Amino acid sequence: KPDPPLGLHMEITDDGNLKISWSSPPLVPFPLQYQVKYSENSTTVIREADKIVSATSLLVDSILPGSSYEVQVRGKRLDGPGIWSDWSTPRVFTTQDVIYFPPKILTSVGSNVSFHCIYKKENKIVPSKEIVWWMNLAEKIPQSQYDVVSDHVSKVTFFNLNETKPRGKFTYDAVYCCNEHECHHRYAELYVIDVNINISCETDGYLTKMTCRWSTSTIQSLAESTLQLRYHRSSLYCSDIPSIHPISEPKDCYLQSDGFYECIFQPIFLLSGYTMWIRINHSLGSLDSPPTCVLPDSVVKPLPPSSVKAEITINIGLLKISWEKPVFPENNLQFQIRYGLSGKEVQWKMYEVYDAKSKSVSLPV
Amino acid sequence: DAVYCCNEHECHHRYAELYVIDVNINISCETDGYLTKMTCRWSTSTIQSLAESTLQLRYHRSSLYCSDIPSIHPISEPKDCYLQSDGFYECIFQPIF
Amino acid sequence: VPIQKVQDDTKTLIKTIVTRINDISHTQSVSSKQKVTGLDFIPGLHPILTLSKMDQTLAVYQQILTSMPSRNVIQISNDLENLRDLLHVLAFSKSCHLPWASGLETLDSLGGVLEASGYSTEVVALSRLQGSLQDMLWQLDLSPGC
Repeated sequence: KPDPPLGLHMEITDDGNLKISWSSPPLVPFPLQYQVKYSENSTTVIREADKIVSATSLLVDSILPGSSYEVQVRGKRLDGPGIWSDWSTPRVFTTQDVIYFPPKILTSVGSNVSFHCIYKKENKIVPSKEIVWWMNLAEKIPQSQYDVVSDHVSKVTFFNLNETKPRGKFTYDAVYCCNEHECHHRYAELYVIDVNINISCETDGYLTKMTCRWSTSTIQSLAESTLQLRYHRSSLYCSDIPSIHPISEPKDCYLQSDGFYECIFQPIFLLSGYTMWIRINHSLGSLDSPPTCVLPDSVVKPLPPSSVKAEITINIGLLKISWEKPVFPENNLQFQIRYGLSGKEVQWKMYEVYDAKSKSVSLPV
Repeated sequence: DAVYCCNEHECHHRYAELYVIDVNINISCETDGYLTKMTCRWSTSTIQSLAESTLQLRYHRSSLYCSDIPSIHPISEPKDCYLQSDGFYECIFQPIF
Repeated sequence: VPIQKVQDDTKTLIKTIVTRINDISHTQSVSSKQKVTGLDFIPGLHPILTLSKMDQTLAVYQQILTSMPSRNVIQISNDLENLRDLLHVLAFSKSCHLPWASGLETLDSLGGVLEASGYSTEVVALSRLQGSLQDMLWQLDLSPGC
C-alpha cells in the first residue's frame, strides 16, 4: 500500500488549462498509477470527473472563472495486484474572476509574446468583441493588435518587444484585460530583461590564470535575481557558432570595487574553447545569456616589451630604438612605437613594425 | 644556495644547503611625550624573503644603565610586538624603567 | 579547420613554453644538454623524430610538472597538454591516428626524487623541456611524419 501522493499543487497553463500536479512519494522504487478525482463547483453547474492517469500531472481544459475546484488523488502500483493508497488530503481551489493565460511571461528583448483572457461578468462569460486590453492601467492597447481566437476568449499579440522599463520596485509591465471601459484588479506580468551581457576574459601576463569580467549595470534593476556564470570547456578550439551546452559547470565570480564580477580560471586550458554565459535564475524560470566562446591563447594581454633601449646612432644620426620582444605572446607580432619630445606633454609620433623577426628599428628624428 | 659535490663532470641530485640572513636589524625606541611608555620599532624589509621564519623580540633589563659593550644574555624575556600599517612592528614597554 | 593556422599555433605554443622557461632565472643558468644521473626518466634531448614520440614526450613532461607545487609549472603542464592536442589535430589533418599518450607508468620512482631534491627535478625538467621543444620547433617545418 503506497503512501498518498504529496505536495498537491494547482497551476494554470499557458493554454488556460488547470494543471493539477503532485509529487510521487519518495519511497516507492516502482511506477505508480494514479486516480485523480476532481469536482468543479460553479454557481450554475456541478461537474464531477474521475480520471486515471499514469503521469504525475493532469490537465483540465478551460478553467471556469468564479468556480471552486476540489481535487483528491490516490496511488496504486502500476504493475500487478497493487493496493490503492488512501486519498490525499482534499485541496480546495476557488477561482477568482478574469483569467489570464498565461499569468506571467519571462522573456528576452526582441521576442514575441501573446496573452489570452476571459472576462466573467455576473456569472456570465462575455463575448470576445466586448473585451478590451490595457497596459499598466495607463492606456488602451491599439485595436489592430487584438485577434478574436474564439467567441469567449480574446487575444493580444505583441511584436518586436522592447525592454520593460521599471517603475519603482516593479520590473515588469502589468497587462490588463477589461470588459469595455471597466477593468478588473488582476493583470498579467510580462518580464523583459536585457540578456546582452558582455563577458570579456584576460589571461594574466604569465598565462597562469585567466580572469573574466562582466558588468552588472544592466541587471541592477532586478531585486531577487541571482547571477551565476556557467561555462563549458571544449577539448580543442572554439566553435564557429557558440551555443548553450546541456552539460555545464558554474564558476565562482567575486564582485570587485569597480562594480564588476571577477572570475579566475586556474589552471587554464589555453587551447580549449571556453563557452560562457550568465545564468539568470528567476523565481520562475532560467535564462541563459547569448553564449560566447573564448580561446585563452587568443585573448592574451601581453606584458610590455622589456629592456627597451633608445639610442641615436653615432655618425649616422638615426634614432635607433631597441628592445627585447616581450615574453608573451610568442606568436608573430606587430609592434607599435610611440615617440615624442620629452616634456610636460609629449607629442607622440606613431610608428608600426610588422616584421616578426625585428628587434630594433631606426627612425629619423 | 645549493652547494653540490660532483665526481668530475657528472653531478648527483643531492646538495648542501647554505643559509645566510642579514641579521643587521635596527631596533629604535621612543619614549612617549609623557614618558609613561616606551615604543620600539624595527623593519621587516630585510626578512620578508624567508617564509616560515618567525620573529620574536627578546629583551634583558639591567638594574642600572647600559653596558659599554652590549651582549646577549642567557636569561631573556620576549616582548609582544604588533605589526603596523607602515610595515613596522611596534612593541610598547609599559611601565618603563 | 585551417591547416596552416594550426601549424602556426603549434609553433607558437612551442615558442611559448620555451619563453616561459626563459623567464625562470634559475633554469637559464643550467645546461639543457647536460646529463644528470637519476633524472634519466625525463625526456631530454634525445632525437625526437616523429609526432608520436613528441606526444609521449610531452605527456611525460605533463605528468612530472603536475606533481610539483609551483604556479608557473602548473601552467607549463597545461601548455604541454594543449601542444599535444595540437599535434593530434595535425596528425588528423595528415590522416594519422594518434593514440592518446598516457604518461609514464613508472612514476613510483619519481616520488623519491621529488621528496629528496625538489630543485634538481624542477631545473632539469624545465631545461630539458626547453631543449626538447626547441628541436621539435626546428623539425616542424621538415614535414614531420607519424
